[PDB]
This record gives sequence, C-alpha cells and structure tokens, in this order.
Amino acid sequence: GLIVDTRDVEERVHVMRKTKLAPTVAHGVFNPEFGPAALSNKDPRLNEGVVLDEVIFSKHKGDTKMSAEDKALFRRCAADYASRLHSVLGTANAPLSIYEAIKGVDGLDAMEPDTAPGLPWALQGKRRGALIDFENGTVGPEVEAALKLMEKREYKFACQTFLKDEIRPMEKVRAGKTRIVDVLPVEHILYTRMMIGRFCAQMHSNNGPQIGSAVGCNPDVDWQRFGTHFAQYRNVWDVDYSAFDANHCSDAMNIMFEEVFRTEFGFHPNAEWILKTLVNTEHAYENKRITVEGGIPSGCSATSIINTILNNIYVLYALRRHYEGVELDTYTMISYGDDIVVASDYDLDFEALKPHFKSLGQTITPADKSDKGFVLGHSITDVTFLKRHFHMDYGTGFYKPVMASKTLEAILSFARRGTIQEKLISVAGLAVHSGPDEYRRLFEPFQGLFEIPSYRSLYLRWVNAVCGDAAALEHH
RNA sequence: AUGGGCC
RNA sequence: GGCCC
Ligand SMILES: [Mg+2]
Repeated sequence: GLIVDTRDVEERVHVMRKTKLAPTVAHGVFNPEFGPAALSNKDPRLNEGVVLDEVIFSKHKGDTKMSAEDKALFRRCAADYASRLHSVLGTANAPLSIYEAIKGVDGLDAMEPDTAPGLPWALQGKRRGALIDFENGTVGPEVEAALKLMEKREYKFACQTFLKDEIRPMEKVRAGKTRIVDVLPVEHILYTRMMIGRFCAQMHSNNGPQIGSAVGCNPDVDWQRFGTHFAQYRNVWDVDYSAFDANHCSDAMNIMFEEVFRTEFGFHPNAEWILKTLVNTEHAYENKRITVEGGIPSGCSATSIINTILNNIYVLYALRRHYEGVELDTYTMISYGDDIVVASDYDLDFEALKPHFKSLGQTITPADKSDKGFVLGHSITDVTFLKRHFHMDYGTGFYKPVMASKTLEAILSFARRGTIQEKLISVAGLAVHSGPDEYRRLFEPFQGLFEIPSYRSLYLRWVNAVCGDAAALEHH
C-alpha cells in the first residue's frame, strides 16, 4: 500500500519480542538453512545496520492508480467472475446471526475464543473472553455498541501490528524480512462474518477449478480432483507474486467489493461497506500510527477468500488486456490467496502479460527459476501448489500431495515448547506421501523419544480418505 | 504469535 | 495443539 501519514501518539502498543519456537532433536541432524524470524531490533542474528521496523513496512511501496479505461475493464472482469461465482454458489448470502457468527455454521469454523483482541481492548487489558461469551454465543456491552456503529456506518478502528513468530529461510531472518500480522478488533471480525459468513461457507464447500478457489479444500483427498483436471490441458503455469497482499491497489479492491458483494446477490448493504474499510487502514505499531491506503490487512476474517477472488479477476483482466475475445472458458485456474495454478490449451504468452499485471501493481514471475521466464509445455506434475507437488501414487493411481524434503526437514527442526508430540503426528500426515524410505529418514531423529505413526497406517488412512470404494474393493 | 482453511 | 495462506 501507500504510507500517507506517520504519527507518534503517546501510547505504546508494546509488541511481543521473544520467540516461542525452539530447536528439536532433528535440528542437529538436518541442519536447515532456516530459523525463527527476528522479533527484536537487538537480535544478534540480524545484519548490522538493518532496522527491523523499517523493513517491516518497506513492503508498502505505493498504491497503483488505475486509469479510467483499465478500471472499466476490471469492473467488467469482476462482474464476469462474480457471475460465475454466484452461479455455482447461489444467492443465499443473508447476514449470519450474532450467534452463528461466533459458534460458526456448516462450512465455517467457530471464532477463536482466546486469541488477540485488538484495539483498544488490548490497551485496556482485556481478552476476547471478556468481551464475548464464546460458549452461549452472546456479546457484551462493548461489542454490542460497536456493532450498532457498524450498522450506522460510522465505525472507525485501528489495526494492531504483530510480529509473526515463525520459521523463515535464514537469509530473510538475517535481512529482517519478518512478516507482520494485522490484528483487527474482534468486533470487526465478528461483523464481517455476519455480512459474508454464509458466502464464505459456500465457497469452502464448493471449492474447485470451476470457481477458481481451493480455500476449504483438503489436499489429502482433493489433489486427485485437482490433478486429473489440470492433466487434461496442454499448458500449465506456476505463477508467483511478490507482496501480493500489500500490492492490491485501492481501485481494484473497491470495484471488486462493488461487483461481487451486491445486494442483488443476496447480500446485506453493509457487506460492501465493511469490506471497503480494509482499503484505507491505520496501523498501530508501538508508538507509531501509520495510515495506509491500499493493500489488505492480514487479520481480516476473510483475507484468504478476498485474495483468492482478486487473484481470479487479475488473471481474467490481464488476459483480456492482451488478447481479444477472452472468456472464462479460455483457461482454467485454482487459487489459494496469492498461490495460483493456471492452465489452458491455448499457447498463452505469460511473459507478455507482465506489464499488464503491473497496471494492477502486481509483479509476476515463474515459480521455477531454472528458466529465465515463462515457458510453454509444462504439465501438472511440474508445478507446485500449497507447497505441494503433484505426484502419482503407483499403488492406487491417484495423485498425492508431496512436499519437498527440505521443507519437511525445516518443519521438524523447530517446535514450540511442549507440543512436539502433537506436531509429529500432524507432520506425519504430510510426510507419508514422500514414500516409505523418505518417511523413515525424516522421523529417525525422533525414534524412541516420541510416538511416530507407521507409514503403513497413514497410507491406509489416506487410501480410504481419497476413495473409500477403492479401499473397499481392495478386499475383493 | 493472528485470520480463514483442513487433520 | 500442527500445517497451509
Ligand atoms: Mg506457486
């Protein structure tokens, strides 16, 4: 986005500056080029001279202003994608009740009871549990009043800035490229779920290529559905973005909210408003109040869906800005936020699409960096989606999500105190697709120390998950 | 150390 | 409690 105002109000938003992540027994064995991101300016691992809280916001390098002609085309692509989207999902997008927003509904998980509260509830020493009854699904006086303000459309707020405590490639930890988390007031997240909760639940249920969204999918069982789909096309592209979230221009966001969340589609008038509040935001980091125009907050209730929707429109826009007579059936794509996989039978020139994505403020580059640019002829087994490859399982013939051995090694190298055992079992679900030999090697360091699931058991669990009949017929 | 997803 | 974005 574009930093338009930097202030120094006399109230610290003390940030958390000590990692919960610690090396495991595997760290000594795998020696990964990874490590927990820097949370403090006084981190010895940082490069001398690097000011953490200057690199954090360095991602905001402006807010691209689209011309009248470009804006007209974008609206035309937004409406077209919306048409497809609401054609599959339906028009049942009525506001969720205060109760359903908290407890959640079929296709939508419940709100986190004990996580960050936001402002100014943090400055007043209050957790979420004090403002909202997460059991019965009722709200306190504070939220109550705020919700009314949002109905009147007069509600203002500030985004709390959090240092994302996670494992990152050493080079970026040493550069100070710590990702940031935009914590929004709990009432804002609640109301957003009230406005578009029904819709989000529908997208999750109807995930797939036809709506261009993988949000809500289960890689275990859906890699077969996505795999056989893309394997039918001549060309498959693995496109990457740089600062996808931050580079959403205000023009694009506004038009997207206006075209997708119209009342005629079964939405509440305030569905469009609440989303537009994400466009112009004020961020509170310690003593500095930074006003940002453009970009998308990280802590939004539907950040992933918003990013995915945009991603779909961007592609349609870029293709229509370069070629003539481009429609939604000219290509196919699956998206999860900034993660994207495109496919088509036409020999599209993605390298030529570069300047067209720039008109949106986005910068595109080919995933694999062996080729100096986008190339044709790639298939589904060449690309990567959700940090997973598309590999064929010889025993079943189905596609299986396989993560790189380095990634898994990095994942198993670090863990937060007292959760090692529960993580191992979770990672085993990811590793199992790397084969018996690789699975065995990765968990070697943990043998005797923790319970490790047998490759056999997790393989059998998978076969039934992806196709029960196949597991049933296997007992002919 | 957060939003949504999935086990 | 983990992973993904
Ligand atoms: Mg990719």
